[PDB]
Parts: sequence; C-alpha cells; structure tokens
Amino acid sequence: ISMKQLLEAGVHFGHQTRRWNPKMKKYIFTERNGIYIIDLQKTVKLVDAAYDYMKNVAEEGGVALFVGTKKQAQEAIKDEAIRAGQYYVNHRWLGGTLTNWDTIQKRIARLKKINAMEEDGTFEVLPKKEVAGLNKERERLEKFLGGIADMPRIPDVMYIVDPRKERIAVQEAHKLNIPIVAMVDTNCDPDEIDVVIPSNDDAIRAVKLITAKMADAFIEGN
RNA sequence: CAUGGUUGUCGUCAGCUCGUGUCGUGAGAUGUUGGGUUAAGUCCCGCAACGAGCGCAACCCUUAUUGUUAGUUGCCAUCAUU
Repeated sequence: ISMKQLLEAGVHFGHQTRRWNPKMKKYIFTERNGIYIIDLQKTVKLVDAAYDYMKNVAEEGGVALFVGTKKQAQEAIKDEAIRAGQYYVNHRWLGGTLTNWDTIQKRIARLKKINAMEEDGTFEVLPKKEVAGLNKERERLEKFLGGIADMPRIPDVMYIVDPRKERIAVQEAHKLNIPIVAMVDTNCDPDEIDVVIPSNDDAIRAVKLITAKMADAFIEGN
C-alpha cells in the first residue's frame, strides 16, 4: 500500500488538539492549523503488519467480526464484510453480544424461525395485525443481529473502527481474550489494542480502503 | 403469635421478580431508568444489556344493532271471526 492513497483518503487528519490523548504521541507526526497529524510511514508499516496477521488468522481458519456504527462506516464495513464472507455489525453493539452468546443465540434462532415461517413456511394463517408486529420484530432483529446470524462461534479477531464509541465490544474482547484490530485515532487509547492501526475516524474513503485491505487479507488467506 | 384452608385491605393501584451478562471490594446497581405516550413497566424510540415470567390488556358473561334456522305454552301485520 502507498502513502498517497492514505493522503487521498484523508487518513493523515486527526481530531482537534484538546482531545489529544498523549499516548498517541508515538504516532503523531505534527499538527496543521490546530489538528494533529499521524505518522504515515509507521502507519503503512502497521497496516502491512495487521494485514499479515489477519491473513495468518484466515489461513488458520479463525472467525472475524467487524464493527462500525457511526454514520461514516456502517455501509463500507458491511460491504467489505460481505465481500470477505466474515461477519459484521453496522448498528448498535448489544451488550452481551459475546459474553451472553448463549442468550443471543436464542434471538438468532427467533430470527431464523420468523424467516422460515413467513418466507419458507409461507403460512399467513394468523392475521394482519399480528404478522405486522412480527415483521417489525424481524426488522429490529435484522437491524441489530443481522450481521452475526450464521456466525458459528465467537470470533478469533475483532476489527473495530472507533474504540471510544465502541467501548463495550473492546471490553468484551478483553474479558474473553479476543484480539482487537482497531482504526485508532488521536483521541483513543492504543494500549487497549493488540494490533493498532493509526487512522482517521471520519473518512469514508479511509474506512473503505482499510476494510478492503482486511477483506483482501481474509480472501487471500483462504 | 404452632398451622392448613378460606378471606379483608393497600388495590384492578400497576407495579413485583427472575435467568444470563456487565458494573461495583461489597452490600447492591443494571435491566425496571431517559424522550414522548397510555387508563396501564401500555407502546415505541434510545440506551450496557439481552430476554422472560407474574401482573396490565385480551380470551369470558351481560347489555347495545342485526342475518339465518327454529315457531309452542310465545306473537298478530296481512284476513275472517271473540
């Protein structure tokens, strides 16, 4: 991967000063007009590193779970997850998604049941007022649990856009000894992450670029 | 004031709990709170929680209009007679 690609994506931009976590001085290059800038050679080296690591994961056959919920990532991450065949989250992370897997699996079964009845069963016995509520239940379940339906087990790696916004899944991975890849920025904590990738939080192009490299990592490990 | 069973009340007010998970040294919190809404934790949206049960509501009775089947011990318009 190049550096001009990163520049075109706008990766080198971070958040304003006053939110600047000092742990990321390891990766801050400078600031421009009052906004800190990320060290791009180090960023490229870390990108290639994480690419190799996640390729090793997909070669060994582990499972991968993506996370992005803000306005700027919840479509590109879905795109690349569907490309790679690995699972994803595009809306609110459910507290207990992994720690309470045995309970969440019941609601996944409920989703499968509603689908198999309405569309594979095609029963239409019960009336309109009830089936409408059922369809809205299906809508919510597809909104939240839609990305982890057939995911057979907990992941062996969790790719995340923003750890501050996704403070829950980070903590769940910590509880479960699950490794984290992260699009860290100039306000987040890297010490909560096993494989850091410096980046910007608010660049659709950047998110698509990095997530495309991860999807390529998986497809080229398999 | 040994008990069962039965019952009154708070109160037909809408609240009380649980499993799993998370947070808290812990007791405990969360869920059950927040924005609206409802007669109602009723419903939705949101959220470190997901859900579920008891309850609410509904399924029940009666009244409120009416189709059909039935027409005596009930009823009398079309008719004649008391």
